[PDB]
Amino acid sequence: TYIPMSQRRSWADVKPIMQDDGPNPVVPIMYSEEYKDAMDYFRAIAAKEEKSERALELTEIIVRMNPAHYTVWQYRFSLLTSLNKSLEDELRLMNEFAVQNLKSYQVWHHRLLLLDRISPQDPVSEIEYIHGSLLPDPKNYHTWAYLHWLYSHFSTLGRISEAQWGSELDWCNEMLRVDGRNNSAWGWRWYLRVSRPGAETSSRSLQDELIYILKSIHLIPHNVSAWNYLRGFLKHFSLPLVPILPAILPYTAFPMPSPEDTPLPVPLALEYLADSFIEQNRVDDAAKVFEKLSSEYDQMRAGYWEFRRRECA
Amino acid sequence: ATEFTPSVYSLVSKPLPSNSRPSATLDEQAETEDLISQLFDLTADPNALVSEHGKRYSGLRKQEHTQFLASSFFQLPGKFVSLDASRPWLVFWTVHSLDLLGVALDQGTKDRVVSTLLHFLSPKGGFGGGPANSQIPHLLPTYASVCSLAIAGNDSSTGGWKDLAAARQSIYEFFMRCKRPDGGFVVCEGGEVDVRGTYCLLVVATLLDIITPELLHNVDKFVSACQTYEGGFACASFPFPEPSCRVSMAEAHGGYTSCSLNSHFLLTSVPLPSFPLSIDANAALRWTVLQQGEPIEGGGFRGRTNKLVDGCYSWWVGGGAPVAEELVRREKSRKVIPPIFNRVALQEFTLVAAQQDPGSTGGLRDKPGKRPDQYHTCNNLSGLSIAQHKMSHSPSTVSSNRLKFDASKGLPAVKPVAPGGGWKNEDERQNARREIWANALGWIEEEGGEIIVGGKDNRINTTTPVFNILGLRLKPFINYFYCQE
Ligand SMILES: Cn1cnc(S(=O)(=O)N(CCN(Cc2cncn2C)c2ccc(C#N)cc2)Cc2ccccc2)c1
Ligand SMILES: CC(C)=CCC/C(C)=C/CC/C(C)=C/COP(=O)(O)OP(=O)(O)O
Ligand SMILES: OC[C@@H]1O[C@@](CO)(O[C@H]2O[C@H](CO)[C@@H](O)[C@@H](O)[C@@H]2O)[C@@H](O)[C@H]1O
Ligand SMILES: OC[C@@H]1O[C@@](CO)(O[C@H]2O[C@H](CO)[C@@H](O)[C@@H](O)[C@@H]2O)[C@@H](O)[C@H]1O
Ligand SMILES: OC[C@@H]1O[C@@](CO)(O[C@H]2O[C@H](CO)[C@@H](O)[C@@H](O)[C@@H]2O)[C@@H](O)[C@H]1O
Ligand SMILES: O=S(=O)(O)C[C@@H](O)CNC1CCCCC1
Ligand SMILES: O=S(=O)(O)C[C@@H](O)CNC1CCCCC1
Ligand SMILES: O=S(=O)(O)C[C@H](O)CNC1CCCCC1
Ligand SMILES: [Zn+2]
Repeated sequence: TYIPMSQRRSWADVKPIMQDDGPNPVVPIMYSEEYKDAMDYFRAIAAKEEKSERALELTEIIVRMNPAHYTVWQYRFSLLTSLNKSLEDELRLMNEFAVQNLKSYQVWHHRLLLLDRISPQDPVSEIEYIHGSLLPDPKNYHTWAYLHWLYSHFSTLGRISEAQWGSELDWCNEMLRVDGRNNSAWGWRWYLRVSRPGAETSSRSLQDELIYILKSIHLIPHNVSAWNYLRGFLKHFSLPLVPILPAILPYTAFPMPSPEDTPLPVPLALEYLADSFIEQNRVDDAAKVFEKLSSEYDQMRAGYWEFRRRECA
Repeated sequence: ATEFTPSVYSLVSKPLPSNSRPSATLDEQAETEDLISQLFDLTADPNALVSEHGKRYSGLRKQEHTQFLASSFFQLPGKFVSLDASRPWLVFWTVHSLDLLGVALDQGTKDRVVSTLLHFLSPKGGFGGGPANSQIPHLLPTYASVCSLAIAGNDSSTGGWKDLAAARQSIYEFFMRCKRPDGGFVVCEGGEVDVRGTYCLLVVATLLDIITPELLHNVDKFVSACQTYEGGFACASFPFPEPSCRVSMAEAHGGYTSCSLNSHFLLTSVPLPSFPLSIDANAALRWTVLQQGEPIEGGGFRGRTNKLVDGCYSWWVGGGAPVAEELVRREKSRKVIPPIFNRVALQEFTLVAAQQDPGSTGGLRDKPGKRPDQYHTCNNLSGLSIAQHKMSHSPSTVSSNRLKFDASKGLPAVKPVAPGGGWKNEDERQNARREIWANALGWIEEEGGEIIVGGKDNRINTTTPVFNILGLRLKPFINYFYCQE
C-alpha cells in the first residue's frame, strides 16, 4: 500500500499545493494517487524553490511516471547544479532509464546538458553508448540528432581526432552494409563526408564518393535514399550529370550495373535522364520523359511531373 | 479536375521491389504494404457509382469521430498522464477537429475551454502544458493555447481574447528570453532548440502583433540551414564558430519540413532588408511530392525517406505542399494549373485506411493496426481538408487587404528588450503591421478547385495553410489584435 507524503515525517514541514485548474476544466486526467500526491508536493517545493536531496528524489519519482514532464526535468537539472551532484552518476541513471523504456525529447536533451557540462576531454565512451543504443533502434530520429550534436560540439573544442573521425566512417559504412535503405545512416554519411567543417573534399575524394554512391545504386537500384544522395552530391559540388549518365541509362530502359526483382524503369533514373537533358539544353527531350513519368511510370506524381514538363514546353 | 490525380483503385498496386536485397526496412515496408492494400481490397471504391455489394463503405463517419472526441473531452483515464505536459494540444486537437467536422460547441462548453486555457497562462508570459502553478511556459502549448482561443473564444470579457491582448508584452518578453544569438529558440527555460519552437513562436507573434526586428534577427538563417541535401528540413542547424557556417543536424522530416516551410513563409511578409534568407523552394517541393506513397500503400504520406506512411503526415507533408508551391511560383516570377500532389489518393488514404473500422470507437489513426487518437484525428482531418480544397495565397487578395488596412488603429506597440531592437520609426512599424496582417489573410479557396472524393457528404471545412485553423476563425481573431474589425 502507498504511504501518503502527508503522513511521512520527512515531509511534515511541507504544505502541499493543489493543481490550479480553475472551475470545471476540459480534458482533465484522472491522475493516480501516487502522481497527484507527488505533484502536490512538487508544486510546493518548486514554489518555495527548495534545492535539496528530497527535492531531487521527488523529481526522479515524477519523471519515472511521466518522462515527458519538461518542468520537472528543468527543475531536476537545477538541483543537480545547485547541489553540485555527480554528473557522471546522473548519466548512469539515464542509461537505466533507456533500459527501463523511459524515453522522450526530455531524456535526450537532459543527456546533452549533462555532456555539455561534464565536457569530457574525450567523448569516445558517450559515442560508443550512442552506437549501441542505435543497433536495436537504427532510425531513432532523436538519437541521430544527438550524435550530430555530440560530434559537432566536441569538434569545435578540437577534441575529435582523425582516428576518431575514421572509425566513425567505418561504423557508418557498417550501418549501411547492414541496411542500405537506412536513410538516417545516409544522412550521417553526408555529415561525415560532405557537410562537416573537417570533411575531406579533394578531387579524388569526390571521385571515391561517386564510386561508393554508384555501387550502392547498383546494389539496390530502387533505393530512394541512394538516388537522393546522388542528386544532392552532384548539386552540392556543381558536378555535371552527363558524364555519369552511362551508369544510370540502363535503369531507364565508374561502376556499371551488374539483379532479380528489378522492374524497369526506375522513376528516379528517369528524373536523372530528364535533368541531364536540361543540362544539355534539350528541353523537348526532357519534356518527353517528364510526360512518360506523368502518364506511365510514376503516375502517383502525375501532376508534379506534368508541372515539370510544362516548365520545358 | 482529376486528370492528373489518378485514384488508387485505377492504378496497379505492386510491392516496392526488393532488388534481391532483403533488409529490415523492406521487411517492415512489405508488412505495411500488406496491411493497407488488403484493407483497400476489402473496401468499396469511393469514386464508384455502383458501390459494390459486400464491400465496406468508405464514407467519412463524422458522427463516430464526433463521439470519439466527445468521450475523452471531459475526462481522460490515468494512462493519459504521459500527455499531462501537453493538455493544450488535447484541447487543440479536439476543437480544431470539431471545427473541420462542422460540429458546434455550445457557449457553456466554449467558456470552459477558455477558462481551462487561461489558467495555463503565466503572468511572466506564455502558456505551459498545465496550470501556471504546475508547469513553466513552453512555445508549443503557447501555440496550441492561442489557436484554441481563436477557435473557442470571443471578444467579450469572458472570451479570453482580452486576456491575450493584455498579455502581449509578457508573451513577447518570454519569446525574447527563448531567443538564441544564432537565430534558434529554446522551447522553454533550459529546453531544446528546434524549428517547431520557431514555427509556434512565429504563428503567435504574427497573430498578436508582437513582431519586432530583434525577435527575428538570424531566425531566417537558422531555418534556411535546416534544409538537407534531400530538400526537406531537419529539426535544427548547428552554428560552427558570427558563425562561419551552419550545418543541418539530422534527416529531412515531414514535421520539421512543415515547421520550416511555414516559418519561412511567415518571415517573407516581414519587410526587413535582405530578409528572409532564401530556401531552395524547388528542392522542398520535390521532397514533399516524393513522400506520397505508392498505390499499394494507399497514397498516404510518409515522414522521411524509406520509412512508413502515416495518416498524420497528411497535414505535415500535405499541408506543406501549397506553401512550397507558392514559394516556387514566387521564384519563377522573380526571373520572368494541375495539382502538385495526388489530391484524390490522399483523400482515399484518409477515408479507406485512416478511419477506425465502422461501428466502434471512431477516430482516425496512423495506419491500419494502430489505435486511433486525438492527435491523428486532428492531423488526418487537417490533411484531408488540404486535399479537398484548393487553397492558394492570392496576390490580389493581399492587395485588397493593403487597401482596406487602417494603420491609425492598433494595440500598443511592444517595448523591445534592447533599446535599438524595435522598428526604426512609426512609418516602418505601420508598414510592417500592414504586410504581416495582409499576407496572413492572403489564403483563399480557389473557385472550381474543390475535389470531394466520395461525394459531398464527405466534405469538411477549409483549414488555412501555415496556421492550421479555419479561415473563419483566423480572420476575426487576427482582426481583433490588429484592431481591423
Ligand atoms: C511519429 N511522430 C509524428 N509526430 C510526432 S511529434 O510531433 O513529436 N508528437 C506526436 C507524438 N505521438 C506519437 C506518434 C505520432 N505519429 C505516430 N506516432 C507513434 C503522439 C502524440 C499524441 C497522441 C495522442 N492523443 C498520439 C501520438 C509529439 C507531441 C506530443 C504532444 C504535443 C505535441 C507533439 C511524432
Ligand atoms: C508544431 C509541432 C509540434 C510540430 C510537430 C512536428 C513533428 C511532427 C515532428 C516529428 C517528430 C519526430 C522527430 C518524430 C519521428 O518519430 P517516428 O520515428 O516514430 O516517426 P517516423 O517513423 O514517421 O519518422
Ligand atoms: O529550476 C530552478 C529554478 O529555475 C529558476 C530560473 O532558472 O526559476 C524558474 O523556475 C521556477 C520554478 O519552476 C518558475 O517560477 C519559473 O518561472 C522560473 O523561471 C530559478 O529561480 C530556480 O530556482
Ligand atoms: O513493373 C512495371 C511498372 O508498373 C508500374 C505500373 O504500371 O508501376 C507500378 O509498379 C511498381 C513496382 O515496380 C510500383 O512502384 C508501383 O507503385 C507502381 O504502381 C509502372 O510504373 C511500371 O514501371
Ligand atoms: O469534381 C467535382 C466533384 O464531383 C462530386 C460530385 O458532385 O464528386 C464526384 O467526383 C468525385 C471526385 O472525382 C468522385 O469521388 C465521385 O464519386 C463523385 O461523384 C463532388 O464531390 C465534387 O468534388
Ligand atoms: O456517419 S456515421 O457513421 O458517423 C453515423 C452512424 O454510424 C450511425 N448510423 C445509425 C445506425 C442506426 C440507424 C441510424 C443510423
Ligand atoms: O455528391 S452528391 O452531393 O451529389 C451525393 C452525396 O452526397 C451522397 N452521399 C451519400 C448519400 C446516402 C448515404 C451515404 C452518402
Ligand atoms: O512566473 S510567474 O510569476 O508568472 C508564476 C510562477 O512563478 C509559477 N511557478 C510555478 C511553480 C511550480 C512549478 C511550475 C512553475
Ligand atoms: Zn502519426
